[PDB]
Amino acid sequence: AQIGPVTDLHITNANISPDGFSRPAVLAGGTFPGPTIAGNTGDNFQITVFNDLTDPSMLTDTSIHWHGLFQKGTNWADGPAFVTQCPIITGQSFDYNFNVPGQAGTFWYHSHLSTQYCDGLRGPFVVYDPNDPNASLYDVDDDTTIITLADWYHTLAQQEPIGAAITADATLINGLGRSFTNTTASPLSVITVQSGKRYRMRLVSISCDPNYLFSIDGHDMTIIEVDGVNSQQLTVDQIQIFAAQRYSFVLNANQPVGNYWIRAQPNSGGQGFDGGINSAILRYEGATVEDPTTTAPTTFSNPLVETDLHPLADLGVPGQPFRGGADDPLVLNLAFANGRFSIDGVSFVPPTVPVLLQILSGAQNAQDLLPAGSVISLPSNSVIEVALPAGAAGGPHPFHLHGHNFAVVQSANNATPNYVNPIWRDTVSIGGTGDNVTIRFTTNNPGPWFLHCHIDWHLEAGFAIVFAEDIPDTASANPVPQAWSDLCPAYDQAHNI
Ligand SMILES: *[C@@H]1O[C@H](CO)[C@@H](O[C@@H]2O[C@H](CO)[C@@H](O)[C@H](O)[C@H]2NC(C)=O)[C@H](O)[C@H]1NC(C)=O
Ligand SMILES: *[C@@H]1O[C@H](CO)[C@@H](O[C@@H]2O[C@H](CO)[C@@H](O)[C@H](O)[C@H]2NC(C)=O)[C@H](O)[C@H]1NC(C)=O
Ligand SMILES: [Cu+2]
Ligand SMILES: [Cu+2]
Ligand SMILES: [Cu+2]
Ligand SMILES: [Cu+2]
Repeated sequence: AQIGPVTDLHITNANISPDGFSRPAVLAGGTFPGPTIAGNTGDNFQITVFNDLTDPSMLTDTSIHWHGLFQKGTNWADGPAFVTQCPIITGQSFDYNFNVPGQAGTFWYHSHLSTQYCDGLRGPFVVYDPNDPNASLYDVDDDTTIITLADWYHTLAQQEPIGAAITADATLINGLGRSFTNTTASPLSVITVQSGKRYRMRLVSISCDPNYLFSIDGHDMTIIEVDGVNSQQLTVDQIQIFAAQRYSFVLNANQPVGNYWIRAQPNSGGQGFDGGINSAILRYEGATVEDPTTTAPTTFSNPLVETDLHPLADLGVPGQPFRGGADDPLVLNLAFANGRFSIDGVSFVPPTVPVLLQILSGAQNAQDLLPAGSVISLPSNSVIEVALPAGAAGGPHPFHLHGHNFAVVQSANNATPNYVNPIWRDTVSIGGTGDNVTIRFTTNNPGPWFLHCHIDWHLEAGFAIVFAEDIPDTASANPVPQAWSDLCPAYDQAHNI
């Protein structure tokens, strides 16, 4: 069952074996992935998170972010550790009490402390629309139509050795899949459909790192939502999905009753499908209980290309139709060297005092805010443009902005900008060497909003900045509850800070 919009959520340690290999984990709701948190557009969510963690090898503190939810007036509930809060300590709980006006779509939640989400604290978050403009395109949309794609590691996140390459050991689809090495025939996930019906499949990348080439043998996929934003229908036969992105697609159960492979090929780790790695099963009701015998094509006919997506609504693009045609046009220098990432020459290292608390205590320019050089002010009620030219090692980097979605004025692998009708989304691949992926948004949400690469290993290695949006109005806009004010004193006492 789905939980929410008002629910407790306990964070625990447990052993799991999603690929047949047992290791300890950090879990929400006792499962990997965590349970789906759900409600309707405009609802009040009150997620009371109970930190019951005891194993220090995966950190006993925690903090949870609600990815893609704008948190307008509730910046204190956003979750990134040392940006909007101090972590919750073990044996304590905290009510993330917020509303979701004006949003409906497919989201997710995850730890936002260190690399802890990799250790298991990740799950879907769905905001349904009772009046969805896409409702007539499908028959079924429920917990059985959510498809999560996850990387899974045998080595614990905190225990990944400094200086060795990090790759995953299994792809997990709906929490199950097989290991790339020492492969055993552990159970695969089954997604069940009925011949003749149409399904809103909600595809969620909960990845810590790889992008996936997602397909379903014999089928095609009609995209209707991108990172929470309704799209015009776009039919594809493969989706390259980067860390933290979401798509809804209509699956028409229009093939013969049978079994079909579901494929999710990561860009690192095991290549191919030998032994059933990188695989799940689409099973029609009435099919034999057996593995598919289908194959992929050598070449996909209609892969997703980001510039083909367009909003369902008339969203346009703010600003003027040329580079730099914004009130605050920025170009970030994104670099990597010697194990650390940097933005405009500064590698992100989380501060002792969360950025929001520094602002509430009266620090009112961004040059005043710690970490020095990592916090950039944005003016209120202004069009912002951010060019994110690629080239830094470890790409392609999926950049994500908290508090906002954005127009993707320029996409990967295509030098032509689109000032007319590009898709809006919240996580975008910045592409390859020489690219100039560029985003635009308007500043109508006071507070400090993290901008970072969503490859968690890269965030940990410093690939982030904070946009302190409308510093002057942050305090008035974001009244804080006592429990939030209590977090940093409790954390600092527990840690002798
Ligand atoms: C990406 O686009 C930005 C603009 O959105 C380019 O920024 C210009 O950079 C040159 C130096 O390279 C400056 O003289 C300009 O002031 C910048 N802004 C403009 C023209 O609006 C940037 O060069 C582009 N980067 C790449 C790699 O293509
Ligand atoms: C590269 O990106 C551009 C801009 O998004 C794409 O150009 C659009 O193409 C559509 C479809 O033919 C036209 O309706 C638009 O008028 C174009 N807009 C602009 C600003 O040129 C282009 O299709 C993309 N290239 C590829 C190969 O997909
Ligand atoms: Cu996220
Ligand atoms: Cu986010
Ligand atoms: Cu990255
Ligand atoms: Cu983040």
